[PDB]
Amino acid sequence: MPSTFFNLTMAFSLSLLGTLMFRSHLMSTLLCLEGMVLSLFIMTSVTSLNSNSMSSMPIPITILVFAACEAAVGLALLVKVSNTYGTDYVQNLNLLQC
Amino acid sequence: MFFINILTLLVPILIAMAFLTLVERKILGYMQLRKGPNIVGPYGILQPFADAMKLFMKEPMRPLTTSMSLFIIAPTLSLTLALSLWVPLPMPHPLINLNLGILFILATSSLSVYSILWSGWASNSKYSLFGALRAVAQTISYEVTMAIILLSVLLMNGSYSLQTLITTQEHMWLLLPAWPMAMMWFISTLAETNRAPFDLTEGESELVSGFNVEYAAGPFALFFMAEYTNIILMNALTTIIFLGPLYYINLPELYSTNFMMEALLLSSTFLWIRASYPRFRYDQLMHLLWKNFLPLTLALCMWHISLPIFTAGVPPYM
Amino acid sequence: SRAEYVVTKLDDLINWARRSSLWPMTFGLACCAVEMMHMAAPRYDMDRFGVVFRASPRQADVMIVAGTLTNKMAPALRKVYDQMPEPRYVVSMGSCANGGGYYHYSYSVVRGCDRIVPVDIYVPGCPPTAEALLYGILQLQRKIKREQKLKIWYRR
Amino acid sequence: ISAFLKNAWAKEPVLVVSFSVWGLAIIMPMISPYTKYASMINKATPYNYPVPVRDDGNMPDVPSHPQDPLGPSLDWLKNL
Amino acid sequence: YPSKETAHWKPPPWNDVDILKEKAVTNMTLNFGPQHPAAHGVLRLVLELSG
Amino acid sequence: MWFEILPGLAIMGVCLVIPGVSTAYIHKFTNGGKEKRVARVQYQWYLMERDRRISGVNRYYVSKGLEN
Amino acid sequence: MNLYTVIFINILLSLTLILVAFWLPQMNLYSEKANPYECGFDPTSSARLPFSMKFFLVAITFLLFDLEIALLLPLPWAIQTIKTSTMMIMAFILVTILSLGLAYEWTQKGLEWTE
Amino acid sequence: MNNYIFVLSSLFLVGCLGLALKPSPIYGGLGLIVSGFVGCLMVLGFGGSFLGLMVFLIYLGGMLVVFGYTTAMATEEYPETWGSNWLILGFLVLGVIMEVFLICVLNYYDEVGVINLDGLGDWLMYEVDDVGVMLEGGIGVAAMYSCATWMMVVAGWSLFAGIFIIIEITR
Amino acid sequence: PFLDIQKKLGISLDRHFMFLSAEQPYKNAARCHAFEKEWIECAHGIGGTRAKKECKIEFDDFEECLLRYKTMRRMHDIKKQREKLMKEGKYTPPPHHSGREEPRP
Ligand SMILES: C/C=C(\C)[C@H](O)[C@H](C)/C=C(C)/C=C\C/C(C)=C/Cc1[nH]c(OC)c(OC)c(=O)c1C
Ligand code: SF4
Repeated sequence: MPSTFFNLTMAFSLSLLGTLMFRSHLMSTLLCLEGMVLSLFIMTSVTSLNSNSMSSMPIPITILVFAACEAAVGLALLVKVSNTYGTDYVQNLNLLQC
Repeated sequence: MFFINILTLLVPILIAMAFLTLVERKILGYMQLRKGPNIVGPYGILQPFADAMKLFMKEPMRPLTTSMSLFIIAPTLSLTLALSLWVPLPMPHPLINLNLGILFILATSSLSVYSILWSGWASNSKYSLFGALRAVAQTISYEVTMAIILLSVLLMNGSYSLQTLITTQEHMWLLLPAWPMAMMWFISTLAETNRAPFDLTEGESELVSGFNVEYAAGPFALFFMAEYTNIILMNALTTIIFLGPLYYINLPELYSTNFMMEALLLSSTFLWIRASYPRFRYDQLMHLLWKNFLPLTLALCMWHISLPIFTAGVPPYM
Repeated sequence: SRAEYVVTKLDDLINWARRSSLWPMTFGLACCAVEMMHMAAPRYDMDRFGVVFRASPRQADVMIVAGTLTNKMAPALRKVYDQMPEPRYVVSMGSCANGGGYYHYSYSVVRGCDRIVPVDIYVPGCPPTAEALLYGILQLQRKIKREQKLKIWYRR
Repeated sequence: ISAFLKNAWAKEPVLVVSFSVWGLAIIMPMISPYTKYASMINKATPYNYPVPVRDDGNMPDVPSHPQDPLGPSLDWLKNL
Repeated sequence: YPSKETAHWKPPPWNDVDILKEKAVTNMTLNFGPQHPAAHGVLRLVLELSG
Repeated sequence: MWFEILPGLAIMGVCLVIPGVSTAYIHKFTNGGKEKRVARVQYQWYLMERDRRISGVNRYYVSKGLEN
Repeated sequence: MNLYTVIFINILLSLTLILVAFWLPQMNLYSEKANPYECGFDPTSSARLPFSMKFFLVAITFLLFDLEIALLLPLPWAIQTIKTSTMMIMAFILVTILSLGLAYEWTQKGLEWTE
Repeated sequence: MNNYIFVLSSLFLVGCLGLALKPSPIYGGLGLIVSGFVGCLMVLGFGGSFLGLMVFLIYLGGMLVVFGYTTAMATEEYPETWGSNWLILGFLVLGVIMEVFLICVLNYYDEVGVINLDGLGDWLMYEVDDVGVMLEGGIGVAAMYSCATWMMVVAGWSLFAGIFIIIEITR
Repeated sequence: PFLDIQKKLGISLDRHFMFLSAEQPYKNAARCHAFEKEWIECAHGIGGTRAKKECKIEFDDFEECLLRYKTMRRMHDIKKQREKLMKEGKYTPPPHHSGREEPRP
């Protein structure tokens, strides 16, 4: 349990490192966000099953709900980005500095 | 002895697949005013073995544009899931007694999609990708209705365990309470498995054998037998859920026999349906299965939530 | 008993498999394909013999050149024959494909599919009766039945 | 509007069934008398131990034994 | 304040709508070829696809 | 004719009947004249672990009675 | 471990089968048979290019409806509670809300495809 | 089978690491799927079936849409696998090695308290109720319909309003 | 909270499943129920700065129940000494820990 919680926190940190350190595409960033969601889910679920706190077990479903809504609007923004520029790259989004 | 049990569950299912191929060809023949295979065996009871052997002697195709990893791994996954789906099936006593069998089935099938969807991408070509995207659309169409149908049906059973449906159906079938859910479940099992009229991924006249155009040998054979195994699985599910056979604790082989009868009937019905109708369009499928099936599905879910209460028919938790 | 006899019977088995299940291609160019359809039709049913079509050339064991082969359609034929995975066989069907046919002396016709694909069996007619194409298919079966491959491998 | 529903039962009868069944699901719980026995049956199920109680000496209505007259007679669940 | 780096910087538009090289319409192309069983015999039928 | 389909259907049916009767009889053979126990909740698992530790042999399916 | 065993057995069946399919037959490889099909002729471009999807809004709302399934699915356990009125009202509200969203999308032509 | 959970956690770490290296969204979605599978398996190992099954289902249905999108938008001629970049391959190997060295390090500076290689599998479940019924995960989630009905309404509003948000962003 | 609208109206939208000893769906105790109850009943009326040092024993017992670090240390020490002794040949494990006991019921 402490082992797997350490590992899950390191996994969160890896996915956070990922979504911070960008590459060309944006879809990969959204996937890193989904991975952070998933690690947080598993942490919450394991704490709830360990402590036998069945009152908090409605929390991870809420996490999944709101994370999926987040993914939805991100993907809609991606649709708009492609309709504008055509190729998903995050380097073409460099005209607000001026 | 568990391994002998694995044998008695796995090898007869494969012979059943192999002879379902024969039955398909012959039934479609006689509906088409012809006799199917009657040459290679007495009445053609060796054509499946011939097809398998010939497919495993052909040279496999490793193209140049392909992604070989996903290419080889997708049929593996396909058959593995098709063959793990038979695991919790109570016929009547299952091999693996799970408490959430239907969720296992649902997740396993939603993962079975990825065989098509990665083989199509890995096989770098056009019709391949068309088949993949059509699979995406198909799953988008059917998954919601499958889940909410199954929820509404088990909302009078009381659990996700498959074995409790046998006691839920000790004196009746769930077809008379839920024939509409049964209709929609049947047609969603028809949209699942990529079976006509909802084929739309190996649609030989629209696409030139989508998601298999670059597969030749035993890989293609694996996809084939995965499809023809999922057919029997879904018929087994329909007849465990709605067409509940007789348990009779002293006579369990009676349950197994009536299960066999009903599963054969429903599989022959799949073949019948292939022979009778033309193909849908993969946007018309969306329009159908969102604008006709999902309204009625949600309405009947409301109904089946109300019904345990205003009838005092709340089932038991074990 | 003997390794050579065992090899002979094994080869008989593999030939039986490839012979009782040879999957042609939906590749028909001209009138002769109509008689191919008629062979697929009830009277002379092909699936009776384990001969059902497949649209992709990679899920196919044989191609039947049922029509006239032109200079514009020959690269496609050869691409398709190439893409077919070995073991593979060819049936030239009709005078227009055996030889040049009724269009032998024209500017846009290849005077036989012999020049582009290697043919195993020739079926004559304009058109060949589906009865006759069926005879030729069973003759190709008989040809596969006497392949003697593993025999010669043992004798290498 | 009767004519409108007459038209909709021919064209688009799937949504008519849907709205009908929705309203029926909402209205029928209000109607039945059996609607109230559901909570009572869910309550009757003893998933957890009925923990005994100390005899203060002022517990008349509480029974001294399982099969005494007092307590909730579950015979309404029988012959419902 | 004109830096070396902000020298090429141009002032934005007044309606917040920049003029762009509108991306080329790179439709996908497909040979609905002769071997295709729906091609009634021999029919190349190059066709462009936006999906 | 249509009765020439019944052979394949018969093989198919004999093959679909075996996975059930086979599982039932294997269960009865290993566990011993008894259906294989379902343990859906921890209470049933407790009962089975108990019956294991009662036996004298680590097998939950000996069913010691009123000889004790 | 029974289930792990069944799945490993199926896995190894599939892999042994692929091994046989690859190392049993004969091979005659060359570039003209290993290149993509495209019906006799050659492709005019790559297949790793944009395929415009015209049902993306339908995909996203499928995701949200999947979450709705995830919320509806605890009902078999929610029914053995003592209340049986709060759950009724709340499930009614959830399903009705989902139907309202479906109706708005339908009327606004979100279920139609982007021609 | 005592190192089961540690192996599952390490596999999940590797899945999320290969995710964070960001190949094309195809292999990223493959990583999400494998990692959700592993997550389900450990949630079961800790005594939870429903939550794992639902992670699996949700993430599968999501990566389906990700495939449908990335074929349209996040596609290139050469999708850049993990092996495509020597640098990415090097950082992946280095990340595995670095986490292994880190585990072997923190198993030294603290005998136990963060990680226990010695006693592994001995601390997982923490006071199970050896006699019980109506105790699984699913009762706690079904409390969304009773005793936690604000989570249900707030989630439902998120979904409902998300539909409108989708339509408006896309219009 | 910031705007105590719940306390204003007496409702509990979220302030009744704030911790472990709080109304599990059927009356199944979460682990450390007693410890958390005792910590909370000490830290009532008091706020913060005074509870953090007048209710420290009870929080420390709770922290040991939930995270459970000192028992790990204790068992790890016992195991390490046992392995050392068994390697030296000093300890001889009994039947009721090698896998051969008389089961009690
Ligand atoms: C279960 C069995 C199946 C699905 C088989 O695929 C079917 C029964 C067999 C067929 C279709 C046979 C031959 C293939 C072919 C591509 C012919 C060329 C052709 N095709 C035409 O129309 C379709 C024509 O129209 C006037 C033609 O002139 C020409 C020249
Ligand atoms: S040989 Fe005769 S029937 Fe055949 S394609 Fe030529 S003209 Fe037509």
